[PDB]
Amino acid sequence: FTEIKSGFLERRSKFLKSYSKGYYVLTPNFLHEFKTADRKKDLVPVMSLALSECTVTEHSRKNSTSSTGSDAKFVLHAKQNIIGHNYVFKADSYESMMSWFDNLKILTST
Amino acid sequence: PFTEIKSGFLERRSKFLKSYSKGYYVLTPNFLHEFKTADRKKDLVPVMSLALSECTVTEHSRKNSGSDAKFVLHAKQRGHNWVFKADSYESMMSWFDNLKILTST
Amino acid sequence: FTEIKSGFLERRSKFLKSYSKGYYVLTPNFLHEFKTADRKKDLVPVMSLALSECTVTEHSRKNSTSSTGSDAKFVLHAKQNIIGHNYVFKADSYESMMSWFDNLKILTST
Amino acid sequence: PFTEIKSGFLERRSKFLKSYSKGYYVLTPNFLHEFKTADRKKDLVPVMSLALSECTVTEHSRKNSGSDAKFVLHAKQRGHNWVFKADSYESMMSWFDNLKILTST
Repeated sequence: FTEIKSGFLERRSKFLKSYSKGYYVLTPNFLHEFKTADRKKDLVPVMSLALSECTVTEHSRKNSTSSTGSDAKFVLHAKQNIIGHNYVFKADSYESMMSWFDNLKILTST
Repeated sequence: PFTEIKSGFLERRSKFLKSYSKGYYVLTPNFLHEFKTADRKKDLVPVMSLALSECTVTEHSRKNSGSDAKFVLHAKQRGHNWVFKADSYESMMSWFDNLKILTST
Repeated sequence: FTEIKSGFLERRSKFLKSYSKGYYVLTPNFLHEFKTADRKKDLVPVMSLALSECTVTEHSRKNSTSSTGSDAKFVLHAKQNIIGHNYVFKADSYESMMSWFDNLKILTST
Repeated sequence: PFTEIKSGFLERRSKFLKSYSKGYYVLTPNFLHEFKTADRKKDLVPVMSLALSECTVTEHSRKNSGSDAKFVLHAKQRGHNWVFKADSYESMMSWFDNLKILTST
């Protein structure tokens, strides 16, 4: 819109060992977080992460094991000071995770 | 924001504070972003991101013939009207026209 | 994609007094014509009309009368030399026509 | 094409004719367009419009340390590989990177 990908992801809290869910939109420039999927009424990102200073490092394998989504996670790494502290995201499936990861890898590659 | 369509300094008016503040604006197909500085390598988090899908540009200054370099950006969710001021009528018209074609829907 | 509008339009031949149908995509910059609606395999416009040198002039009223689509036409005018010779387009309905026209009017306005 | 992301002169190689030809390229979110000239007011019909949705940028020159300012644009519908040459490695890398982020899907 122009968007590369959009959908729900859960993001892990380092300290709280829990996840929070948001609706994410990946553009050529940013990973934006929104509270909802209503693109007509929910238009202010709660957060926008600039891809220029991120990298995606690891991701689950289809066979990765242990509770939910053990095969559906990826790590987004910061290269500049949101502090490089890593964000762990969890998608709904391996296939969905790989779609996010494959796009992020090219957008953040060198 | 390297799918940038246009960028440059603009002043934006605050209604309540009765003052202008200059920011560095970047227009993409999705947003008009405000950043504090023009350093696209170190200043990466927008101060503000205005979704183009619910903005329209309505009026602008008539050229002199006081600043004639202003335009209004209107919001729907709702009745909001930001006033911007560019360096010249010419620069204002570039912003206005570029915003217009990204906000026709 | 980024697109403002897309859909089927019929375009009139001045000399032949007949219409030909295409799939059109309106962007902030162009009115593109494609042979089909398959955005995955049909990717070369047969024609791209630059909006910078077009204007939309008249359009049908909901009550415009006489054979098909008498309430669904609009005229796209050229301001520079595709020669200003006018193109007449016909949409599927008044409502659809107005969507095309309203967008074109702002994109080509002064 | 005023939602232009990038524009500039590039040389494109013809495989059959064994020659380069310089054109003025305009990158939008949808296409890489070739125009004969840089006159955006009088030269309005693209010579060629390459749909980004089915292109990828694959390889590029390594910096010198012969031109080191080339990159390959690959097509799917299918196996097509256009070679482009920019004025410098630096200019080539700007094209390459801007194309890359519009062609990740």
